Amino acid sequence: WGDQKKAHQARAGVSQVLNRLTFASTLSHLRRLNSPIGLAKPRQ
Amino acid sequence: THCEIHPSMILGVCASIIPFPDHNQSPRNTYQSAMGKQAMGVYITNFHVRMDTLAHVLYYPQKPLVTTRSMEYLRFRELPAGINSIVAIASYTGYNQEDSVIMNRSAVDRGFFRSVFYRSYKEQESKKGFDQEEVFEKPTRETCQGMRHAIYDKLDDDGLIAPGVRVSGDDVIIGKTVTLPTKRDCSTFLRTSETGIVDQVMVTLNQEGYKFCKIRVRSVRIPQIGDKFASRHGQKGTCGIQYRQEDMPFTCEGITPDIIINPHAIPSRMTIGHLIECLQGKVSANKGEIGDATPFNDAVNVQKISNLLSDYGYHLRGNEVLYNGFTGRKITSQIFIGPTYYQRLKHMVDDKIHSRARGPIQILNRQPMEGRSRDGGLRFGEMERDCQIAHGAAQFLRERLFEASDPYQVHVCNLCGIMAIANTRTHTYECRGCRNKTQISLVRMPYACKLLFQELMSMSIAPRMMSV
Amino acid sequence: NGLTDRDLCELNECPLDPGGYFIINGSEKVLIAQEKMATNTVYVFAKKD
Amino acid sequence: DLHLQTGYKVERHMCDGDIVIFNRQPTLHKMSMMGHRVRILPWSTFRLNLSVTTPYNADFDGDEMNLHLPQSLETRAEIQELAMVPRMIVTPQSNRPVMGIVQDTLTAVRKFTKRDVFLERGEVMNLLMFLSTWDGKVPQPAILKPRPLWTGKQIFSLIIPGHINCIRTHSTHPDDEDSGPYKHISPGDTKVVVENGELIMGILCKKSLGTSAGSLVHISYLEMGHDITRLFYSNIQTVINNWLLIEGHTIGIGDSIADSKTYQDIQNTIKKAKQDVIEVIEKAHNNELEPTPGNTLRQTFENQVNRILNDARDKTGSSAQKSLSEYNNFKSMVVSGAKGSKINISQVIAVVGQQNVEGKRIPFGFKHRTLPHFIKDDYGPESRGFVENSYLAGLTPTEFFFHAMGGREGLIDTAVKTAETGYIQRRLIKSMESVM
Amino acid sequence: IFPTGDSKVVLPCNLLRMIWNAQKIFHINPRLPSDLHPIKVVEGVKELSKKLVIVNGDDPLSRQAQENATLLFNIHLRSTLCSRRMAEEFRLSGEAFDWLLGEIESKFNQAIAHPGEMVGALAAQSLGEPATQMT
Amino acid sequence: MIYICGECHTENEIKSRDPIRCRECGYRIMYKKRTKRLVVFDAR
Amino acid sequence: MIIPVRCFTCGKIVGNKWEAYLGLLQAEYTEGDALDALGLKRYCCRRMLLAHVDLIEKLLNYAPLEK
Amino acid sequence: KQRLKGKEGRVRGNLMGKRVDFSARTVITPDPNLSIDQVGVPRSIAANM
Amino acid sequence: MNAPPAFESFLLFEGEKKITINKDTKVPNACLFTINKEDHTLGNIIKSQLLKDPQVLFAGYKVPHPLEHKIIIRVQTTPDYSPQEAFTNAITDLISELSLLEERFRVAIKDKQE
Amino acid sequence: PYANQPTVRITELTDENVKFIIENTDLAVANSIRRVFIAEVPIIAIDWVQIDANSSVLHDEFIAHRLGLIPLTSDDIVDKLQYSRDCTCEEFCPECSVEFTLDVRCNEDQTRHVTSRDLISNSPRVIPVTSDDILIVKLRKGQELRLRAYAKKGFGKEHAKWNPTAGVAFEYDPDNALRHTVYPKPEEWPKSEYSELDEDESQAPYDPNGKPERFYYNVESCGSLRPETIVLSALSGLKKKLSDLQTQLSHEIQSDV
Amino acid sequence: QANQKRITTPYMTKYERARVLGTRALQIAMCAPVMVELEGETDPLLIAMKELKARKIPIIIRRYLPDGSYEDWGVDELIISD
RNA sequence: ACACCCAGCCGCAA
Ligand SMILES: [Zn+2]
Ligand SMILES: [Zn+2]
Ligand SMILES: [Zn+2]
Ligand SMILES: [Zn+2]
Repeated sequence: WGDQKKAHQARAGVSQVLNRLTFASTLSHLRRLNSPIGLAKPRQ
Repeated sequence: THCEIHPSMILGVCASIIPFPDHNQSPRNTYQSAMGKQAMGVYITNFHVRMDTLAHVLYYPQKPLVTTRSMEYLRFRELPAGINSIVAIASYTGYNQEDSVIMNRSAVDRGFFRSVFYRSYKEQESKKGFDQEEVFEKPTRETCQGMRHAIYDKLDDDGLIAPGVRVSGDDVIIGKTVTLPTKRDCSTFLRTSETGIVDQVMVTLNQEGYKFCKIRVRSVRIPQIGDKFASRHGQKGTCGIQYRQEDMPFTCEGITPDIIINPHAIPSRMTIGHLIECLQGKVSANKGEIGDATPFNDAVNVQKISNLLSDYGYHLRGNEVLYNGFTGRKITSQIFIGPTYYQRLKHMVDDKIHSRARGPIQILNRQPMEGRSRDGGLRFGEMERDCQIAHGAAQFLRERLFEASDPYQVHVCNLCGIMAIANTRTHTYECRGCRNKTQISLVRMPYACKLLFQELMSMSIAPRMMSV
Repeated sequence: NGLTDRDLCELNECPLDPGGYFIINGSEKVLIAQEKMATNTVYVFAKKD
Repeated sequence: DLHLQTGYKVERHMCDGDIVIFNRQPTLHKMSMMGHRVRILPWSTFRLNLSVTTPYNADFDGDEMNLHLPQSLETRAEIQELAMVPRMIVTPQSNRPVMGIVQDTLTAVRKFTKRDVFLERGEVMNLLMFLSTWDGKVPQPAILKPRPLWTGKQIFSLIIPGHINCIRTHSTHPDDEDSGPYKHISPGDTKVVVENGELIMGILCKKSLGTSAGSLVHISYLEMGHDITRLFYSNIQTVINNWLLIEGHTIGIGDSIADSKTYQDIQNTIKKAKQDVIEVIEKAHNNELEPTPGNTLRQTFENQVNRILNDARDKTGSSAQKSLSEYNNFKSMVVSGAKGSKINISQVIAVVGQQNVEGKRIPFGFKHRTLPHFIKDDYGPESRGFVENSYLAGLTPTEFFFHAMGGREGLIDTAVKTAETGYIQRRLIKSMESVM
Repeated sequence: IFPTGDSKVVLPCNLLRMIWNAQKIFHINPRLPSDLHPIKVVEGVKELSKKLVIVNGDDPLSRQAQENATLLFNIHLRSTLCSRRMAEEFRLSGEAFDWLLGEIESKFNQAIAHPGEMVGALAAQSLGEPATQMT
Repeated sequence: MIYICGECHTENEIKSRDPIRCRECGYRIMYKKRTKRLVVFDAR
Repeated sequence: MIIPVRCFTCGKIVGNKWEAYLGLLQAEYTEGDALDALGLKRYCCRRMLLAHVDLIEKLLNYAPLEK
Repeated sequence: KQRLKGKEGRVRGNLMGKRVDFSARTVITPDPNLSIDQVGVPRSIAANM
Repeated sequence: MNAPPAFESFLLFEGEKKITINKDTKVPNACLFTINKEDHTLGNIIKSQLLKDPQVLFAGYKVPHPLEHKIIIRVQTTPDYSPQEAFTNAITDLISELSLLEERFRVAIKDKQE
Repeated sequence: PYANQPTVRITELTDENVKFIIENTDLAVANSIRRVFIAEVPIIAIDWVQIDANSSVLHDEFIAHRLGLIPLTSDDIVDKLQYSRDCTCEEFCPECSVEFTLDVRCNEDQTRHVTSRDLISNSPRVIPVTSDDILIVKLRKGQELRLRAYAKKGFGKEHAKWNPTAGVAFEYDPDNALRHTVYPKPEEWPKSEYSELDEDESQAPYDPNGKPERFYYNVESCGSLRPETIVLSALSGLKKKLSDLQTQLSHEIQSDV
Repeated sequence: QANQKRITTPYMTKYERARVLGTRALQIAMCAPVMVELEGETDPLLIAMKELKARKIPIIIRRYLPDGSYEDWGVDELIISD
């Protein structure tokens, strides 16, 4: 996510390949959140 | 100031399809919500029009008898992911242990959890050179160099496979040959352990205007005894053995179970909701209506379900007398019987099997390559070699890292420790830097260590072989 | 947008498909929402070390 | 060109009887990779023995495991003399056999070993077929007239090889039996004694056949040898499974339902606990709760509430355990020691119990309230994470969400601490790799 | 050496089990008096303990080291194999005692540490396997 | 060599390696017909 | 997808009852009476007819790829 | 320095722990009727190895 | 891909016999039948019919493995009566058993049909 | 020492269900007769199918499986046709198998239901059960299905499509008398269909000298075989298997001596 | 060293047992003479184990003391742990 | 006598 030459500072993990194993899996992958974390406090 | 619209909207898309999740344990709900995405079945209705890699579809999807009010709003009824299965919770033979299951080979022969595995490949005429071009054509035995021993007669004159034919492992499936700067066979090959059937193939033009094609190979997967299965409650299991109908137990009315799950899957990973599912499934299949199993309902508990089942002519706790399939004698305990929803998981026994014997070898490491797709070999890690250090088997641990992985012979001087050149035919062993032609010693030592010490010598470091 | 069940089935597109995914080079891509700290809001924090 | 002169090497296929070695990541200890013998079976999976699943810390739910085939007369012999699972029943970790009967055969030995079980001639008749070390002589039955009946203890005496002497105690051993009379009679049939290779009394359990120090299999290894112990394990796993094929084991709803009097007692105990915690929080509201010395006032209030709710959960678990029948399979699975615990029985039947996050109770994410449904400034049982209901009765959504938090932290801790334990592993073993 | 009354302690070969084996192999009767003279037990223990070698030598330094290493098994052996305990509760016979001495010698010689065994990696793997069970 | 088109379904042979088209619709997606050669399928 | 011909557990004929099941459902009958009228005394075939969803009407809304 | 580095590198990820020929990996399945030392092997693995 | 074809559960290829006789050495007057390519269907019959015989001490059956379609039957009799002829009698009365049952079922069908 | 004297009584002989009672018989004999019902009764079923043209959305494997599990009547000629493996005929012949021809084409707006009635055989004595009909595949306009199918002879051990029963029910000792099952709460269990107790009593009293007998069968055919000839075929197959065992044992004991 | 002044545990441990049983069996595999009479078995492991029981193994074991001085032991004076 | 280059990323298995 960002410029091509600046991939070091570009955040990764955006725009994953859509899962199509299950209709439930598809509806799960459409409605998904993610955290920018690479300590267990934010995981709780 | 506000009221909840309904208490069961807490769950997400995956967690909604679990009925009675309050009766389960939260780690098991988490596991099944993670595994609900792996449950195959029909996924998108135009699956034959579409084609993409790693697509699964199942013969007979069934909406669950035990259902909640929210999977109907996720359109799970239209596109289910499993079959309601008559399940005996029993320790029948011993093949159910460690959460495993016994399935009915008679049912499996009737289409129970049988599925179709669609796979697709694609190739392009990516023209790079002026005359270095690849053209879809049938390769001739002598005009091109990249030969294997596969059957090349299955293709037509266009250079593509005919639909509907049978292809086995290591077969040519698209024939493309690139011309030399006469030609070189740069054709793609079907990957090992497939034995599939081609179904539908198309030709078209890509974004950059040249020819481009896709195929689609389908293979039915009769469930072997390795396939991964789970319920809607976190009931991870693999198929232990497939008995026939005459070998498994049977009720007084003739009901034989489809899947037998071990009774010790219940007490440790507390999945009482699976038992409630089974009871409500029995009463729903006996009654006719579809069971209401919303997560939070004070009008539905175990007592009313038990009374409804007892009204219909069964044991009020869901048990049922079974007879031994082999002996014919009555089982002393009374097995808990009833339909419930299981799912078939993506993880196949045929896709996970792998064997290696001195096959393809990595260009850099001179070692086995990285996994089954490349026909590589298994890793033997640090903690593995430490296991032999604990055992004290030094020569097994030597054979596992030197003789079988990458044996190699080097020539090194005896005055210095620097690796020396050696001509094999003319036998002129001579070490540069010492003018030594009489003391070079053969050393058997791995190629990984040779490349290691050559990377050190690229860093102006001198690892010297003091063999004396 | 706006097509009914019959027009979607005639067009070889699934009516049951919710959509919401891009198509880049024939591969279906979906944007997963990424959380970030809320803007224009004053916070207080206490670093331990 | 297929003539075979002496000195050649022929790479045959892997026939039966060959020696290979299995591995499962992570290899924590030296039990986790070790040798086996090759037996050729149909289908496309590795098929390994059931009690061997305790050394390789595994489960048959999707575990895939590695294979290594030696190719040397040096290597096959040294694996046959070092890495064989018959020779290495016991581990030097804690001088107890991690080779142990587990999951199904143990809880079937428990039901086959009791006094009340009696086999007709047609039952002992088939159970004697599945042996391998049987001498070929049918033992004299314990009952002759009117009809010949064999008890299971003579069968397990036929299982026990040589002359093993062992005295263990069953899990539900009454502590008052040793001091008083009937010390060697044991009306509950506890006090397992094995005399001259003959099982005399007692019901076997985890404390006798499982992975315990001084167990029956441990003495069998330390006296008879290593091959005889392997035959002992194989004979147990054959005959006990094929007796279970007749008698049958299960679990269901009827193993979770308690009596109506039991339910009334559990509800009365829960109501009394809630009234007591309301009383102590009312004492804390009007400032009469004297602080514990060395403790914060909030700390001693939380300690008193936790003590009261833990006493309540202990009492309701004791009542649920006393309400269990003899035919209840939930009780049998935990007295056998095969799987589960009595706390799991209490959580299934009576009360799930107090639920905690990082030691303390459910925190205050909102403005000093756990959930918007509960009133502000509440330190009561329901509002802070206690689950008055059970798994069988169903959970209200608030306590369901608190249990979701408990399961979530139970996933997070075991998902993040493997980084630490794997680094401690590598650090400890790289420094110690050369000590001999 | 031992405070706090921790009587549980690990020793190579379980003495009471071999005494019970010697009882139930030779079919001795605890009711009847036995034929086993006390000094047969005394010099049997004394002549046995000179053949349990750990630090093998003749000079007093190695003798002291062997006594130090063998001391716990010797101090348990003399307590279990006492004359009064044998005469009262064990009631073994002469050939039973001889078989007991020979077979405890065999068990102790089997239980000695094998040279060439890597103790460090085994120790790290043993001490580090409970690292995955404080969860 | 025979081919079948996208929608109007005319069996338009090519045999010339020209760009794909038809005289009825001209939709540039082509499929090939199942061949006259014989294949057997087990019912197991 | 499509109704199976046989029940998975026993093997009673199922494929000749889907049209009859829809016909009895259209004539104001409940699921239990419709299943009883089809002679499905055992619940293994009752769950086969009850819990099966048909997808062929969804699949026959598409234009065929040949003619 | 990155080539000589640790995990997924030369000395830890290529040499001291390495890949080997003559090995197999497969999902595992219960079997009571085999002995402790015995183990089941599929025919394809025994044929290829 | 390692699925065995279904016909080897009861077919016999070229190389093995239907019946093999092994004489047990642990106890006198014993036999080890190794009936190949049947299942518990035959073995339960053999065990029950041989337990019906009074002068047979030991006669039981087991399967070594559910994959290998093989049963083994171990018969021990009194020291005046061979286990092989005991097996022969236990089959030749079984033939009369099944034929009598077939005839009675036939006459029951004939009587029920008017 | 010898065989006993079984008796049979028939309570219901309708067109698709047969209930009979077998008395004075050991448990293993009745269990084996039950096993032979669903595993080793010969029947004619489709095993060899050849697809000529299949434009249906149901692909080749769906149609092959559905056609494989269509029952076929074999009331009289199941004994006449030999097994294909034992036929001296190569591949297939009309004496060793039955040939099926299926040809159907939809050219109408409404959905064409391709059922089992459209299957056409050569021998009139082999036909799917239509004399409701079994659905196979539904076709839209312009979609064809042309195939040829061959029907072999086999029993239930090979595949479940050769299982002739619908479902067999096997009951012995209806009200509990031998304590073969131990009921923890005997009052909570419903009485069996063949029970002989009143409402007050829960179980029969203990019988120490008893032996399992008076077996109740509720065998049910799938419409392929008649539900009364399936028992005769099962008994004949068991008798022929034990006669083969007689021949093999006699050959072995003359070979050893 | 000489016959006297020879100290090491005389119990031939499992590691050199495995090493000898491997090396000598590979010597059968490379067609060496067999020191014991054999009765109808062909596996080199079985005959090597049988002659290890017979204690007629024609190799000696050179044991490395940690000081540096070697120490030679044969097979026939070492006694089997089994 | 086999043919497929590698980095990166992501999902996922126990
Ligand atoms: Zn040099
Ligand atoms: Zn067109
Ligand atoms: Zn059914
Ligand atoms: Zn023929």
